[PDB]
Amino acid sequence: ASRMEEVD
Amino acid sequence: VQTAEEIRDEGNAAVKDQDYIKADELYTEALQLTTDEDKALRPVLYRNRAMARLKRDDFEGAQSDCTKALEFDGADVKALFRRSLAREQLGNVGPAFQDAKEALRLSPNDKGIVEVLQRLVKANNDKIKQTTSLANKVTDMEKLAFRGEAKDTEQKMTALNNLLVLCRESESGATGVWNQGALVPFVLNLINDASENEEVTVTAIRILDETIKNSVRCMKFLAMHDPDGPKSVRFVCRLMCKKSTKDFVDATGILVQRVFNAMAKMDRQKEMKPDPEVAEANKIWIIRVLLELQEMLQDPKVGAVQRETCIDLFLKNLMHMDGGIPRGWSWKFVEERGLLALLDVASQIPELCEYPVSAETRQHVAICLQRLEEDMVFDTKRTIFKEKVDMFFNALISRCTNDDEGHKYRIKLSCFLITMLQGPVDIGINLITNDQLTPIMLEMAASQDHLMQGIAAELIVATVSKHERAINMLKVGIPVLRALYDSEDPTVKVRALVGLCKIVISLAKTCKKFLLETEKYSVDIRRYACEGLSYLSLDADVKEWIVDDSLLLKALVLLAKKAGALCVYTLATIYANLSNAFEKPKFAKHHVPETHPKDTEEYVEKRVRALVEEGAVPACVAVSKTESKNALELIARSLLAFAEYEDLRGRIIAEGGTVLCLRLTKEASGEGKIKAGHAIAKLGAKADPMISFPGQRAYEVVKPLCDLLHPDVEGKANYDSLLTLTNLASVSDSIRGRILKEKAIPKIEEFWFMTDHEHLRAAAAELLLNLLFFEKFYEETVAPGTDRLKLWVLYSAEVEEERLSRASAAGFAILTEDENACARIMDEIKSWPEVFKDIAMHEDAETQRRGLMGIANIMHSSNKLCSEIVSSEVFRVLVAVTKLGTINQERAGSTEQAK
Repeated sequence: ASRMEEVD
Repeated sequence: VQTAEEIRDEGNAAVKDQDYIKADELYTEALQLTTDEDKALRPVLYRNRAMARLKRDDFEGAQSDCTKALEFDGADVKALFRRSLAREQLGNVGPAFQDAKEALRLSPNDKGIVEVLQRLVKANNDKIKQTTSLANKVTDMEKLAFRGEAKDTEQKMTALNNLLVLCRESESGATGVWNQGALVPFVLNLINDASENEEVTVTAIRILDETIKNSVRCMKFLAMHDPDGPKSVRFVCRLMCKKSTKDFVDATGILVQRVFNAMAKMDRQKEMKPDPEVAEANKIWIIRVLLELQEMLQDPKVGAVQRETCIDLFLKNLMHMDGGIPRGWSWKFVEERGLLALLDVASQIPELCEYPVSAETRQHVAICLQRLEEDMVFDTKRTIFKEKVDMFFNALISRCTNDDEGHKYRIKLSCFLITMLQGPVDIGINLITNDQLTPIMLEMAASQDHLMQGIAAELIVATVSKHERAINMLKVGIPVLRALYDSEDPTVKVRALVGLCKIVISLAKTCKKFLLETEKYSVDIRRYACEGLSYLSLDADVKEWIVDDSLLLKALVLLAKKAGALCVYTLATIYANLSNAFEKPKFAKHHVPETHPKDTEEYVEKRVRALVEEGAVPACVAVSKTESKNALELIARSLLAFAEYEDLRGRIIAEGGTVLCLRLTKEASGEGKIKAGHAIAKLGAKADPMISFPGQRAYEVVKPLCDLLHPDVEGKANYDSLLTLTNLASVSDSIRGRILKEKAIPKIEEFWFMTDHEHLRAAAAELLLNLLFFEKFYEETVAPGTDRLKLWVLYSAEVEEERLSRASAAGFAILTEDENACARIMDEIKSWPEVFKDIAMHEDAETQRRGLMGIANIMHSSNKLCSEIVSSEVFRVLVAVTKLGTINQERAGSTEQAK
């Protein structure tokens, strides 16, 4: 559960 | 080494630091390291880079990376999400939705995907019925513009103009005007018509222009003019020849610019380094453009303007260390025929040339050659570079016989040096310290070939340098000059005065007689007349002398208003020095040299005031068209130091000030950009934002004075940037819109948390009042839960000064119009009564009026607050007798709220 606007 | 891995994280952090520019680069840089042996490590990178790009509005890039990710794992929900958000922006809502859709059913719950689909829905809904509306706006204009279904010039011009307007207007406005490539022909038709006005063509070109910023549209434009790729590239590059007018050639060179941009995913005006991946791919096209542009460097059929443009074309796209093409190109340029041909152009003046050239053609070859050498970086290369120029310096020299024919080869070998000395000077210097050049020098110096005579003085004058090591060919050279000076041929006296000038007042006495004699002597003569006068201006006495004579300023203006870029490095330096625009790193003595009352105190104004009364600015604009660097930096310092006398800015504004400095920002180099800004920030403040930054001028005037506050660790013109930014956010919301998005306020806020800066806070005050003077940032300062409100109330109160009140107070009333507001205060503002009471009858007029009107509407909406009459009710009464003031209105206002 990681809302978008965040990179991996 | 730097592992493929860790470099990536180095990027993800860059994202988190909010500097997406580095992330983009870092990720691509990261990608480089890994290839097709790390498989998986790639897709993740593309999936990432895309967020970055997406954040720097590189939609076409974001899109590319996403699909590049899915190529691997079609499930990559992160890919499909961004690729949609990309397409969504590209006005391509269609498969945009079906991506943000199929994305959702892969992660059913995600406030994110959802917030998009909602938007993409009201999208496909208005889709069709909306496109066909533009299709008609298009056609109707297309009808009056190209298809000649219009009568009278103006009418046709506005169609074209609107077409251009709608063209950049949005992402669709472009695609619309492009009309599937039907725009190209229509434009080529205007280029091809001998009789159509330049302004028409120019405009029509600028329309076709924007439509090809799109990598795909552009690349289809480059290859669409012949079934044979190479030939098709020729056609495009050659368009600039179709006509000779300045504006035409220019507006067309850009089309070629676009081609480079699109060919290697890069834009210098966006700090978008190229993406090696793309560039590598379609190299076959880079090659051909380079080659075709190279070949016309010497093509005699190719004019002078195009010639100079074709040079700048390399100076902006080949130099990998200057936002140009990726590393590896410039090297193959010198390792083949690129440099040699670029070199052949160095040794070419009008008087003796094998293919059209103009006075200006020199600069364009200098800088380009300078930067070409700078773009060599490695050792093995700086070698093949000098090693080549060397070979060229031989072949040339060893043909400088002593006959009318061989004399030419001396004029070549000569200019080939004056050039190489204003450019990669170091490679130049190391060429003349071969006293095999001093004889030829002397020879021609003594000859009776007026040309050879003159361009010899110019060869040592252009050797004056600074230090020694070459003071050799100056040992004899300098004296040589002294003799050549007597000459009765103007062109040889003047060309000689310089150098003998750049090394007492008698020299200055002369440079004047040349310049004032406007009609008589010629242009290229007075060019050096200026250049000389230039070096002289560094001395105070000369400084004051000059500005003292009107005519010299009146004519020195007429000189730029006719020569342009030929008199820049020089004319700037005259105005730079004449206005003291350079800087210095701020028993015993020397408080005397600081004298020269003409270089000190109020003398600067005696000159600055005078220069301005005699053009000064209109001249700066006239010679500011140079892909220089420092030259701009001088017009900068020169304009910065021009606007600092109040009633002065009230004119320089009207002499194209704003427009120029604006350019200076993007264009100018290093500290140049910086200076430009301050100049603007200082031009606008005690002046109306309307009568200065009209027609969307106001938008670009922001990024600058927002990047200049960043360095807020103290100093600068932060206060000047604010009084304008404030006076800027006043009228229009698109303004405040940008000011916000700029990530600027998290900083301007700090011009509020200050103590002894009574001024640098009265600014942030009056600003933040007009900054929230309408949505977006109005509801951002009320709900969230940021202590903000506290001061807007505390400031109308903390009055011992003033303004900080009337401001944060006028922002007390107009802010209270919100209910949820009175909610965060009355329950968190422990001690509000004292504060309220302070502002209650506070003695600062307007503050007890804006203060009361601020409190009078806190109890006028919400009873749990109106009930709080503790000592408040007092004032309201008192203020109702004979104060004569109007504070009785905001006072008798607290009243009605009791029924």
